[PDB]
Amino acid sequence: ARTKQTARKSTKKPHRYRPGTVALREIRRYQKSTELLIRKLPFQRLVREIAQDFKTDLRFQSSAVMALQEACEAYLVGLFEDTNLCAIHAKRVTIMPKDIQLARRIRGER
Amino acid sequence: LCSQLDQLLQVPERRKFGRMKLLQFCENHRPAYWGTWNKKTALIRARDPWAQDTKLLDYEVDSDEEWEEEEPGESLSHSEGDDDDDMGEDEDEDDGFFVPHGYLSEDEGVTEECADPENHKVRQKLKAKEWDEFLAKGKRFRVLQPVKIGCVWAADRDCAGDDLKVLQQFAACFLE
Amino acid sequence: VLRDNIQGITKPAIRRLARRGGVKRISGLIYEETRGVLKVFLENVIRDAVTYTEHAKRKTVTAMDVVYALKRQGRTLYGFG
Amino acid sequence: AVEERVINEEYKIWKKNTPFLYDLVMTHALEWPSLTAQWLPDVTRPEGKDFSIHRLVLGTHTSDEQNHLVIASVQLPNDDAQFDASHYDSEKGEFGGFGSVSGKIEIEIKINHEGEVNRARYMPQNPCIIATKTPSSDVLVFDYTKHPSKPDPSGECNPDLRLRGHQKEGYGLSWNPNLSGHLLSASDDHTICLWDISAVPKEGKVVDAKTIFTGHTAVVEDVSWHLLHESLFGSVADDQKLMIWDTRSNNTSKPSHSVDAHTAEVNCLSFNPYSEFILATGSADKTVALWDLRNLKLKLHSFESHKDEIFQVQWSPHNETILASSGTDRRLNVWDLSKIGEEQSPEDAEDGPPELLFIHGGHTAKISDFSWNPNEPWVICSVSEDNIMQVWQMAENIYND
Amino acid sequence: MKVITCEIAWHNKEPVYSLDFQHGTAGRIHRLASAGVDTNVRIWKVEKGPDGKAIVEFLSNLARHTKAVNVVRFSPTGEILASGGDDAVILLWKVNDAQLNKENWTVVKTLRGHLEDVYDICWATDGNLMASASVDNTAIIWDVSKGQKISIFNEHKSYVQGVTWDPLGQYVATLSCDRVLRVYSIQKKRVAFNVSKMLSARSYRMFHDDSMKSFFRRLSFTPDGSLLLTPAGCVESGENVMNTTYVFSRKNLKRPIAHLPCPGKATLAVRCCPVYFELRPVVETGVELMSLPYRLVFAVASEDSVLLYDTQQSFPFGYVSNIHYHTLSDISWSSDGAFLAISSTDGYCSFVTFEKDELGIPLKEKPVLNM
Repeated sequence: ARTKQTARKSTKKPHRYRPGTVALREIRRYQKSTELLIRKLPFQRLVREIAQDFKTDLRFQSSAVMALQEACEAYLVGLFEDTNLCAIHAKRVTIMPKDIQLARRIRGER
Repeated sequence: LCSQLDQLLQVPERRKFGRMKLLQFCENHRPAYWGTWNKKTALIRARDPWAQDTKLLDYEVDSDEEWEEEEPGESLSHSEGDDDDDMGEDEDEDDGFFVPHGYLSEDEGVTEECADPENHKVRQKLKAKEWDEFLAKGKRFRVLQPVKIGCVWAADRDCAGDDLKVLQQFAACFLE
Repeated sequence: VLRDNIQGITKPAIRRLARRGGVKRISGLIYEETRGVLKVFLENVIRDAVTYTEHAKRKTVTAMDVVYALKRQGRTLYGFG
Repeated sequence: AVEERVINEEYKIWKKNTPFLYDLVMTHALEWPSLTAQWLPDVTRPEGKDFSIHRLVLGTHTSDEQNHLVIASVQLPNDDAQFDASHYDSEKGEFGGFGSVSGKIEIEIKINHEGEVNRARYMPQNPCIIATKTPSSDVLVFDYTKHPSKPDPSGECNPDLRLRGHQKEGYGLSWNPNLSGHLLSASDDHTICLWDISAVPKEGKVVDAKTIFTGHTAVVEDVSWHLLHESLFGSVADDQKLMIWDTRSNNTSKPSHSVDAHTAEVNCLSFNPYSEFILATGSADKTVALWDLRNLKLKLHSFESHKDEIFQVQWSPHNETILASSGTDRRLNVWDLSKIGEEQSPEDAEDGPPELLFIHGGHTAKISDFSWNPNEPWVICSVSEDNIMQVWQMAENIYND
Repeated sequence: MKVITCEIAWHNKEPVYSLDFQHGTAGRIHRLASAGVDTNVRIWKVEKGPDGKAIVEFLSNLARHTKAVNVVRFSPTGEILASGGDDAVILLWKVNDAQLNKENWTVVKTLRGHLEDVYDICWATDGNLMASASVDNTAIIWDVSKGQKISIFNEHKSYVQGVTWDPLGQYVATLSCDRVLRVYSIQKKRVAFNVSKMLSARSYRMFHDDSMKSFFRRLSFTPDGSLLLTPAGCVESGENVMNTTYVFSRKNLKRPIAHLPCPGKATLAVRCCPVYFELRPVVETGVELMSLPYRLVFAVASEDSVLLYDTQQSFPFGYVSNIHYHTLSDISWSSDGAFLAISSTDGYCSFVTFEKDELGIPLKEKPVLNM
């Protein structure tokens, strides 16, 4: 029939949208994700420790904890995408702590 | 059909640049490219894709210069990392991070001119609203259709009854 | 006892953030920097929320204080008014 | 050495010239090469996302390792996302931007299979049942919904159904789109096996040979049911013979129609997804022949563009007049029937006849098997011998002008 | 009347908080101002096109504010613009006679006195007085002409999210987040009225507590000066509570004249259109909220919805809903009354367009106000 053969092993920084012609209507961010994606107990313990460091005799809320969550993933994914674009602009694929610092400097927080 | 067969057998504008293109390769350390191409060349044809293209683009490798990793990249492509998870037991009795304990602490620390049965009813209503929201987290994506009611007035009598009842539901309640 | 939760944030959480954030390759020591950045952001947000709660003559920090603190920081929160 | 070097240079030239010619390229390196590859009709388009998910069925080829039939998920850009204004680069002057968002290919389910997977085709009205050929005599039937997704630690395979009727291996397997449970298989044993699994008991495992054909005097290379007729099928065999059989015939040795195909052996065939009288066959004489069912004596057309034997020929589910064919020349050729008998200048004629429309040469070795995407247009998944699976799509300005 | 949801880049998809129109200019052309989180105050141009659609055209950009701006109201004359940012300072701009800016808007006045976010700003009947509210738990009154702080009210206990001036000029309405509504005199400069709890005789607090999921509690006097409308009201008919907007008359500010229930979504803003109208022919009953020789139209912006009420009828004549995903922020009326600018915190606004004569015949002469 057909001859066979042996296989081988195989091993600009702020992008503000111009006042006109920007018709983006991304619906997803318009609603909460309900995707915690981070374990609740260590975040809760960390927030408790920060609150204790600030002062005492205070309590938080479960809805407040979820709001802290949502803000955390939002800010962190924004920073990660910023570092990604910085790395592509820097002709690299692996993110480095210097990229984190440069992205934070772009955001102005640093 | 079968019978007949048997019988017979026997910035610029997007619209000016065209659709965007994707070019992803496994062997290339260069990242996947997602962009639109609009260069017009008469030598790069489907008949002879291997024809040389002078004055269009140099025939040199770019993945090596674009990405020479040689670093501990941790190998996060796939096959490891997503499934890994950790679980434990937390303590929430001292600094109560719970809705009932939160409302209890708010009432104890801060005292206002509110009746105790009123506070209990408010707490129960808040708990019911939280439970309703928790049940409603399953809606996920939901597009919105605009709802508009025209300028209906009591002078006109031929207007739609359904809109009249909907706005009647929003009537005015006077107080003596 | 209650002073050793700095490493509480799990590496799987960091790599899931990386996956959702669109980055494909991660270095072997960026975890500490990511945890520090998250801790700094959390400290700033909690400090602003506590300032708002104190000036609200209240004790328990609610979601409204958190959202107001985020607005002070410069970021908006969706799904929480 | 020299052949490897020239192949690498040709591949580099193709890599440089791909942006001008292609619109959607997804090159992936499989764990092991696949002798077959076919898409599934089901498509996933989750809400709130800008990408789509498709399913592929492939095999593996290992000399001394457990072969796994693989069902994989491929991520493709959304149709709406194809027109988005992201950024602008002053150097290239295009709305490019490398970024990081793109599709990716994941292996979902792996099922142990005794020996190499010669050919794997799903049965059209239920993707659950998948039929595979073996180097042994039997033909295996799996169901990924009735089998653990990850391969079991036990080395021996656990097929859902084992079918007997052949005496050694083969390379042609086909399903019947109009009747449930009908399967056609070919093997070197000079016989074609027709089986019906619709009457198989729930706990039954072994399936007997319903019908055996022995008209051919040589290796029955391929068989396939008609896409419209319910009892007519075709076969091509290395005796250079094309054979039209009707299951309603009372004789399994006397054919309904027997024709000589070419001066060289033939490999495969494929019928139109829309038409019902035109059939395409590939031979070893560097020709692909179209035959009309009205008259089988004279060839409808003899396309000639390859330099050696041509192995796999498939039609386009989206367009009636588009054919695709691959051989050992490492080129997948896309051919149009709307340019038949059209005058051309020699400058467009040195490369080949106007019958051809497109050539794909991004495969280092022989194209093992290719398949069209039944949902997206012009998307073709082709698997070659060096475990290279390319999900390619040519430019929108070459077929639409 | 038709609703157009704007798919235009208002504030580069950052939340939009407050808008106002040019009351001074009576022409068809309208100059709109919008405030957002991106520390930019954007002035746009809006006018009906040939098909009557409400389209917005960029006019000017403002970027002096270091932090987010939350409230923006124009003066009755319209020549001076108020901007309240998150840096505890309020700016007063004026027109001056630039690649993306068609005209320039220079800083004229810079008034301080706060320490935290400023949430509401209202002008007087003549524009010489300034009323504002901030997170600092004080209602603040300024002299616009002199540009100096003149009055501080610190009797509030929680956030104050809305202040307004009496067009007659004898009252100032403020509402803290502590479920308390206060009315202040001008000459007395003290708490003239303080209503928080209503008895029906069990008594209950009538406004929402800190737990509501809306930023602002904007309330405004009717330009006539005889109607006080307060959103974010709670009515306890039985064991439950329902969202409503309270309406008060000048006779008694303690007991509300009526309430308009809006169950489900929570009311947050009220704005009364500055154009008057004649009496629509209706049966002589108690349906009308108030009985006056001339009627007028106002709107209530709830957590999600917008309800357009008139003076002579009970139920709202206009109803807009399901147009923005996330909570509303503010509403504003045009000088001619043909435009309704509705802004939510999601990132884009909407325009409700009224054709001529649809809302009634404006008065040939506008009745005077007994100052």
